[PDB]
Amino acid sequence: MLNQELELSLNMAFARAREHRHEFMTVEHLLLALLSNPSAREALEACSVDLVALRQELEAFIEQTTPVLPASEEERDTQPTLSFQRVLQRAVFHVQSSGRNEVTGANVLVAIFSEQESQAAYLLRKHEVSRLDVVNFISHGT
Amino acid sequence: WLDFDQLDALKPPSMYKVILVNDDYTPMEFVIDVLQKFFSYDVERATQLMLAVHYQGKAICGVFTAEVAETKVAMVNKYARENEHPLLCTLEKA
Ligand SMILES: [Y+2]
Repeated sequence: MLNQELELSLNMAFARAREHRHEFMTVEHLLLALLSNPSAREALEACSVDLVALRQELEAFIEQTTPVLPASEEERDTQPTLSFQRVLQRAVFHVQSSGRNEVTGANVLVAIFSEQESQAAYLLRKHEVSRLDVVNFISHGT
Repeated sequence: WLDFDQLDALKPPSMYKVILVNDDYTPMEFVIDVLQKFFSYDVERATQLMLAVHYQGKAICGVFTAEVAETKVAMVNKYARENEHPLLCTLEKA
């Protein structure tokens, strides 16, 4: 059960990727969307993350590495990467394994760390954020 | 459309080469189809790459991030499977 704010983040991110004719919806598009998702934003702020810099690093990477669909192709559209699909499934699995159903942007943030070859996970660790930092925030606040 | 709930030093992730491997079953026409459909090549360049796969045994289709490369490889292999060709697509660190 993805909560309302998470679904809104996911759907708007997918719509923007489609408007930009991006061939793929990546974990980086995902993390970028999460910067304005209240649940994930709060976790990042508790980890003293420079959200302005992370936003810029994500946007630049997305523009430089995401292939753009030609105007000629009208049969295939923006699709999620395998890595993106795994992150959402992992977020749902993590929450259900604790006996709950509500999946928030913060839970998705936690799931991103397991995609070790993703630029999003690399950038989070570059900003000195670990998976445990986010889990501790979800459990204990501060 | 998508259904979201039913689909020391740090080094950045490496870029990956996406490769097409030769076999004796896959028609040249299908290899070209794959190059145009999944790699956006025009007929001419796709034909050259097809010939490289044919003579050299394998050819690099493109270089992408680890994340994009993994997806492209899965898409190509699924398309080959649906069309009943043993066309093998792989990836390798750039
Ligand atoms: Y659904």
